[PDB]
Parts: sequence; structure tokens; C-alpha cells
Amino acid sequence: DSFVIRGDEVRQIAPGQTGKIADYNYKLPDDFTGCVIAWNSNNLDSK
Amino acid sequence: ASVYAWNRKRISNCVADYSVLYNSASFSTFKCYGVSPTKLNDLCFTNVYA
Repeated sequence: DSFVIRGDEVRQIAPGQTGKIADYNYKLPDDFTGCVIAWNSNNLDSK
Repeated sequence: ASVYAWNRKRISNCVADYSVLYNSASFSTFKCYGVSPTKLNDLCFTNVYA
């Protein structure tokens, strides 16, 4: 699953976590098997 | 206040909309202990002290 986000919200992308992006538009299952991988993209995605 | 002389505000006889606090992106931490911040609207207290 590929998407861009504000660096503050990386914390919410986990099984059982909460807040607007996890509540609305990207929800993980509580029994998730997987990896969450993220990096700063201020050099690419900012203008 | 200064941490040597912190101020305590009693909160009582009122309705507490805790999601207005928890959703505020300005807060660098919101660590809760004997309660989870999502549950606070379902739950209530004799007093709260800030």
C-alpha cells in the first residue's frame, strides 16, 4: 500500500491505532501481519 | 506557571469534550495511563484537576 502523509501522522499507521487518517481513510486490522515503512520526502513532494 | 510553583485548576460541574484536546495536532504528546484517550467521552469523573 503506497501513499504520502504529514510526518506527524506516521504514528497512527499501526494495528489498533487511532486519529483522523486511521479512523477515516487508511485502517489496519488489529491482527495485521506485515511491515510499515516510512521516510521523509520533503525533497520530492514539497513545493 | 514555573515548574517550581505549578498551578492546579479544578474542573467540575461541566461537560468535557476531550476529542477537541486529543485531535489538536499542536500536542507533541497525549500519553494517558489508567484510561485510553478514545474512551474519555464514554466515561466520567467526580472532579478533574489540570
